[PDB]
Amino acid sequence: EAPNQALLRILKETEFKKIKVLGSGAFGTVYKGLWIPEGEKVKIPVAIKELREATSPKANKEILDEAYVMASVDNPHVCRLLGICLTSTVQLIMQLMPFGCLLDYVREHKDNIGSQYLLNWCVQIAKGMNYLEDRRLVHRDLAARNVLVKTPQHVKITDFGRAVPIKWMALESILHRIYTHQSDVWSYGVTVWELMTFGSKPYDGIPASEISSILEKGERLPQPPICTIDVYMIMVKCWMIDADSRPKFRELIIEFSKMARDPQRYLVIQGDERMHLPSPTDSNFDMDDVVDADEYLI
Ligand SMILES: CC1(C)OCc2c(Nc3n[nH]c4c(Cl)cccc34)nc(-c3cn[nH]c3)nc21
Repeated sequence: EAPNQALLRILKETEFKKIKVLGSGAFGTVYKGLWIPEGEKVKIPVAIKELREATSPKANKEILDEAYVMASVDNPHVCRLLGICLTSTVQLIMQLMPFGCLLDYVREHKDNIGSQYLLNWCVQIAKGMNYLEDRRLVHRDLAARNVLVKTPQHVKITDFGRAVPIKWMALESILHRIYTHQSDVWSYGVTVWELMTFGSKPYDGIPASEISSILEKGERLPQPPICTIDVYMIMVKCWMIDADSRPKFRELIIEFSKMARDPQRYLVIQGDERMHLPSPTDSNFDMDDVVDADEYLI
């Protein structure tokens, strides 16, 4: 097939500064930083990832496989790699998404998330997913935790650089380890459910081993209180046994876009209209010569 002509950018350690830790886990440590190129008179807000501390040959392999996938994509609703740093332990550089992941965002800002935002996010996620489809790239781990927030009005898919989350998996994935663009549609349905419930845990309390039987019986995730039969029907469609019967991401873009034009007709949120999230007003944004990675291209 088509040669992958993507450019792998190597960044000098002296060109970027680590400000603070955003998160620390099994993957290692993620830092909030600033990338100051050569003498370009620009300061790019970045996120720097590093393999904890130790350097084992197999760990570097796994982080370079992520760099490969991340550098191979370019879409407004998909997270991209800015570059790699070849220190003792390899470092991944990517654009800073100041509001963190969507799952934490909806849990922490539920009292100000209106129907417009929820529906716009659904369009945005489907658009990224449709790009991943056009590029023949299957996510395998789509969930609200794997959707980063640039601005509350702009979200981007991440962690597709995996190519077990049973409660987000399609039936063919659990039983036969089948991962397709249609199995990502099921995971998308669970992601929408996560947003609509304002970050609730799917099948909370129920063990992972029982999920297979629950799904095979015909039981699915409940109708979120704010969901009209219109939105919920779409979620239900994503959770069908027949993968070809499930909607396509281009169908999901259209359907959610139709709904986003009259958001109060499709999502009933009490207190909606009087709700507002941080937007480019007063204090949305050193801080001199700062430019976003989306506007900086060499
Ligand atoms: C702390 C939290 C929310 O958890 C983990 C993680 C993460 N993981 C990454 N995955 N891939 C990355 C690359 Cl290539 C570079 C830098 C970070 C990552 N990335 C971010 C992030 C923030 N702004 N932009 C990316 N945030 C998080």
